[PDB]
Amino acid sequence: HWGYGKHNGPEHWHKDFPIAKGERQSPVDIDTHTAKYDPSLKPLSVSYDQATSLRILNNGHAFNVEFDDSQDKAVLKGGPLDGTYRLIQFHFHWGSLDGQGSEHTVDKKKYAAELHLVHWNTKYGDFGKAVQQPDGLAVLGIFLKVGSAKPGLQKVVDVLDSIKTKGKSADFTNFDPRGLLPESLDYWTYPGSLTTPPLLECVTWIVLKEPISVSSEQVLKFRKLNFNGEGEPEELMVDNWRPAQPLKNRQIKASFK
Ligand SMILES: [Zn+2]
Repeated sequence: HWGYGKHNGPEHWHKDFPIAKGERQSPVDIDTHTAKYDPSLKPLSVSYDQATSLRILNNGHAFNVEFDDSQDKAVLKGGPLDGTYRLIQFHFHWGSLDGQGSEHTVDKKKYAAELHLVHWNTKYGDFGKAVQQPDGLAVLGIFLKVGSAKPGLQKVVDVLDSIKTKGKSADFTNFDPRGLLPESLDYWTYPGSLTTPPLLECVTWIVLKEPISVSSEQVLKFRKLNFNGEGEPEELMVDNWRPAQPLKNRQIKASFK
């Protein structure tokens, strides 16, 4: 089965998933001097005030915070999107050291971690159908740098002990994802794919320019999770990031000059 190890890592995924070497794969390096400022791009519209979080799950490849997506409660609208996208889950990718961990890079610079808030397009009625369409998903990417602590992330960090191994889940109600956003909503946008198996090319990527700060202690807690199940040899959940993929015939547009 696929993973991030020496024998089942990113460079092996193409054997089981032939879309790994596709025309619009993610992540990519964001060349800030080559990105095209587009004045037709509208501001992002994030409406998370009615968000309803339910559970936190260790799925073996990261931890996911899941949300009730049965109604328009937490939606992403605006920017380069047409229609309403509902929040279904968020997760992180992080490193073994502070100098790596993000999937995206900015002028080849790696950040300590990257947060992905995953949304699906409501005209296709369920997440399962949205992943089979080219405009099916909208993912909000936010870079994490080590420096001051993020008060709004501690609730997530404190529960990691309860979901140490693959398959473990815990009740996680009343979590507000508005505590993880940066001050500015300026962003880069490009058409891409999921950064993990089945690597479907159904994502409009929205990467924020401003990163958020987390403490060494906070990111250290992420590094104590396990890829393995309970009663199995301990393999620390670290370096769960896919390296940059070629841009090919794609243009990165920026919302700011
Ligand atoms: Zn991700």
